[PDB]
Amino acid sequence: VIPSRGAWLEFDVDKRDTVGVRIDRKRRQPVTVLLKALGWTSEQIVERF
DNA sequence: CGAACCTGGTCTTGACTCCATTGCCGGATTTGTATTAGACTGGCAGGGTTGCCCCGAAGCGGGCG
Repeated sequence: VIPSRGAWLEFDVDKRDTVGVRIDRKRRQPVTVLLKALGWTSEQIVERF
């Protein structure tokens, strides 16, 4: 998700199935980190995904 | 036949000129330092891009005392 004048973010898929959410080129932290960081609960994560 | 001469220099003496060369001296400018009393208290800031390779370091699975 490359913008004009901003920071980057990538949602890869590893050799395993853990979707890596490397933000501003600081690799780790699968998607639930960003989702519950956004305020999403495990119920809504189960519902949409 | 000798003799003046006339003129190359070779050199000196004496007066004159003229400009460096310090030397103060008075002032001009140049450069350095000190001091300003209301109150003020943790940066802006700019980008992330290749490919390939080597190798050294961090961290994690996996057994072991």
